Amino acid sequence: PKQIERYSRFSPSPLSIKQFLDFGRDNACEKTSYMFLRKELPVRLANTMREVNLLPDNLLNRPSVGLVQSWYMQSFLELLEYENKSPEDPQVLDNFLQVLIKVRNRHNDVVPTMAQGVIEYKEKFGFDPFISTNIQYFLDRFYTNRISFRMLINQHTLLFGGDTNPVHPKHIGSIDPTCNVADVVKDAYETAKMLCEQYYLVAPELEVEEFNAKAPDKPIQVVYVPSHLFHMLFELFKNSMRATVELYEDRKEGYPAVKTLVTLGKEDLSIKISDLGGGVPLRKIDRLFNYMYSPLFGYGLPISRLYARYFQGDLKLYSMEGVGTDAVIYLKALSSESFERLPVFNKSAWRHYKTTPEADDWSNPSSEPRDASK
Amino acid sequence: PKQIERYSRFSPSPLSIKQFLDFGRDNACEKTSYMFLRKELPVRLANTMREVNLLPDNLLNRPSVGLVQSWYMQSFLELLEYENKSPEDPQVLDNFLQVLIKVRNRHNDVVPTMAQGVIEYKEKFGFDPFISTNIQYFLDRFYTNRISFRMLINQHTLLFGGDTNPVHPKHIGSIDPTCNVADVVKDAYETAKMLCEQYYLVAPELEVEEFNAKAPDKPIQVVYVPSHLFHMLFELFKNSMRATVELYEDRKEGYPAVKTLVTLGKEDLSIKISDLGGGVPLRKIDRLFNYMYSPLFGYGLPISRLYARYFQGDLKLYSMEGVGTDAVIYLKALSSESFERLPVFNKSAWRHYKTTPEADDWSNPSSEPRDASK
Amino acid sequence: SYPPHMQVLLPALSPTMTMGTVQRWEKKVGEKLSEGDLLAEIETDKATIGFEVQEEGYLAKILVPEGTRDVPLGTPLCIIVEKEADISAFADYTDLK
Amino acid sequence: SYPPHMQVLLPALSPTMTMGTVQRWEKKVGEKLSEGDLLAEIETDKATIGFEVQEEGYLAKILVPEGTRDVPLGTPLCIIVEKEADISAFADYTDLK
Ligand SMILES: Nc1ncnc2c1ncn2[C@@H]1O[C@H](COP(=O)(O)OP(=O)(O)O)[C@@H](O)[C@H]1O
Ligand SMILES: Nc1ncnc2c1ncn2[C@@H]1O[C@H](COP(=O)(O)OP(=O)(O)O)[C@@H](O)[C@H]1O
Ligand SMILES: [K+]
Ligand SMILES: [K+]
Ligand SMILES: [K+]
Ligand SMILES: [K+]
Ligand SMILES: [Mg+2]
Ligand SMILES: [Mg+2]
Repeated sequence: PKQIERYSRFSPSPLSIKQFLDFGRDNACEKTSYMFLRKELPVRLANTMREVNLLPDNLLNRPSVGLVQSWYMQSFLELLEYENKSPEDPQVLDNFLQVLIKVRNRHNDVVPTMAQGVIEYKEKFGFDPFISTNIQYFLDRFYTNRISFRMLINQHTLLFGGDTNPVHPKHIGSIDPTCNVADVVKDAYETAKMLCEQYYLVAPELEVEEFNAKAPDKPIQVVYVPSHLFHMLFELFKNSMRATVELYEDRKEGYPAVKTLVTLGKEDLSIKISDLGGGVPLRKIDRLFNYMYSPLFGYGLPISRLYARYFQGDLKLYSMEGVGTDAVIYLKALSSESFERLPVFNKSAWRHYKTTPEADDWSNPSSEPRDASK
Repeated sequence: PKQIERYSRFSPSPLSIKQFLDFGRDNACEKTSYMFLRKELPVRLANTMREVNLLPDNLLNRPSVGLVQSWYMQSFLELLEYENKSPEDPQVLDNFLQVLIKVRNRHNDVVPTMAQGVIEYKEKFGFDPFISTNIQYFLDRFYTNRISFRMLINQHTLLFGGDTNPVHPKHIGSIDPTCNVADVVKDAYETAKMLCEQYYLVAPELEVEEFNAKAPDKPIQVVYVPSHLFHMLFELFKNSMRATVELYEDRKEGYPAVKTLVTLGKEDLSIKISDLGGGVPLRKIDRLFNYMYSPLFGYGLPISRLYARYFQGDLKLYSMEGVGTDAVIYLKALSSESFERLPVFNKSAWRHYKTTPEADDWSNPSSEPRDASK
Repeated sequence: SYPPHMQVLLPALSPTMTMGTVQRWEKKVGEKLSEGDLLAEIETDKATIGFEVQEEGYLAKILVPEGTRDVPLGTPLCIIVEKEADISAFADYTDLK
Repeated sequence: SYPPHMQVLLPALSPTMTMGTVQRWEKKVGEKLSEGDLLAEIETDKATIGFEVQEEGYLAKILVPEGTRDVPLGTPLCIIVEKEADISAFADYTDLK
């Protein structure tokens, strides 16, 4: 792990949707992609591995965590073979591609395996505030890197895998230059509806409105990765449907629709999913994004928000307890402003793992406050 | 300032609305209030003074900041006279009250004076990221303490000032045990409408809906300080009206209403003000709460949110750029859960003033990223 | 006898405080203490207070266990030593210059 | 001649980096440097990178001013000294054991 220290000290190179698109449409030179990836992938792995090493020992010890580490090590080492192998050889080029397939395969279970690890750790050592926020910090970073890893690999395999019959032939790798947002909204709805009907025997209807301020009558389109947007929508629709159907299961009123407003401004594409599922007290809003606080695993909301933040967007939730909840996905309207947001291992990151509890900054009441009556 | 060090090391004693109410309704013993305040007020002042001393020197140097410090010092010293003066003397009791009036008066301009200071400092030394967030941290704490200071003084003067003709006779000091939320909403609206009509010669209408989940037909009432809630509403209504009227000033459509939903759940009283004033890109949402980024001084939104957070509530803004904005005030439904949230001076606080810039945790793109096309 | 050490006494952490409950220890026996680290939550009648370490060293021994109510002002709460080499001596309950 | 000092050379901060722009200094001449403090923003083609101090001391002198584009790998960027007493010597541009 001298090679890991060194790679972990390198800074990652965040790419924009624009760049992925410009590269795939106008360039699409395999050499170039190889020279980039043979280096960028070990940099990204090493940045993460260094952070997994900083985890509390009780968590580091879990077989699931140790298994993830060794998958990452195996991948890192396999990619490092390519540091001194010339692109000017169509032979190297082809093996490198196979290597990408292999590491993508090896990494397929990373998310559930890691989750397993922290579940093992929570159930065996109890839930602790300062450690909790630490794990949160870690998982956000670790899962975002995993997402970016799969992004890079998919672009290269989709572009150079030499596939005769591409599933989405007008796309650039996994990027749809004309992604119709409402269509992805309807598809995500339908697939949630299906799972909700299966178990509850009923599901609210979707209503979709659009407002394209950019140009008021045109269908809203964005340059984006449709599978990412799909994942986000599906997760929110599923939450909205569950809450709606659970609330009205003993009422006579009839189920309110789940509403979607899609809007496009100079900078933002925004998607608001509103339900009348009764809402959630403010005190619990932030826990909904905790992995370890947590029919139909408490990962849907944190992972969804990682997909949104990954290209400089965000995912926010706002409730009125007693009535309902708005969930808003914000994406960048412009591909030139949609840069990867990648965790960098440095001293700032290290400090987050090395911080011990501090006194609260702000006051806290007694759990048994003095009775002011007498 | 040995006395200041010592008092700054004391911890503040956060009170609940319940306690203020139970004390004023069922007890209302002046002795008790004196014994509390003669100590609590110097503790709160000293906690703040210590923090103003940690400000950057360029800011500390501004005559406005130096003037605030000496007002606080003067107040601190005047209150410290009372540490060894017996309550069992109706004479002491009366002078202490006069002292409270005097310090309330002396403090009347604190907010504008401090603002002046940071304005002087920004215009003279330029806007700086790591220092900006520092000032933000400081102002939130400093203004909240000032609010809590005025809370405590008002309760004592209102309860024992011996006023023959109280403005709000059924209230407990400044606490309304049956504050009708919609009435305060209408009043805040009307007074914004007035200022908006004066300058723009037009103003949107208010629409108010309620949903009392606690008990579906009853007017929503809360135990609260009406002047605080008023301040919050007025500020949001003014923003909503300005945005609405500015957007439609060149349109033929006719002005959309400003809508208010008031909801009451087991824990939350929520108030959502929605407008169609065209919204605000996400990137700018957080700056709206900066004092120094900043017709009708950029303090309305940060101060309003300090009032909300002060009794464990919050104030949040969510926009869809191209259409409009929702602003939500969250208050605690239960007075027993509405504790003051007070800034405590300790090492945690000190660290915030002593922190130098660190490397970003997460990646940042080049300002001139490589052209992937060629 | 014992290596150079120091007792941490429970102060009045608020001006009216006469006693406090040791709600939670935030340091373990063995751990390094820096000035300003969080040492314990102390609960009163009036507040839950983050009690900070005022002198650096190592936690040698805990005198008052987690959960002790109504501990008076002045009671020794724990023993602190300069170097970690000295800790083992205190599993038994002036060059401190 | 000069008191014990150390040159901070511009590393390859990313694997493809051959040069960088010194966008911003985050430390002043005179200031104490701890290991891991933010020293400069370095801009490439590929990223804006927070460059961290790797050895502690004091900033003695800045060699490359803010705004210098295309500084090669290896160029001395600044001079660091052990004690602050030594700084004044460097307003003039091996016991470092
Ligand atoms: N729209 C919504 N309405 C009401 N409650 C919600 C909504 N969205 C999320 N929640 C709450 O937040 C929790 C976390 O959601 P998530 O992370 O998707 O995990 P899961 O759905 O597996 O619980 C849910 O269990 C639910 O209690
Ligand atoms: N409802 C709203 N709609 C559109 N823009 C808003 C809204 N609320 C606030 N803003 C923006 O946020 C800014 C800050 O508001 P505030 O702190 O009240 O100061 P001021 O109103 O004096 O500018 C406003 O200048 C405006 O640009
Ligand atoms: K790194
Ligand atoms: K969750
Ligand atoms: K204090
Ligand atoms: K503002
Ligand atoms: Mg879910
Ligand atoms: Mg305003």
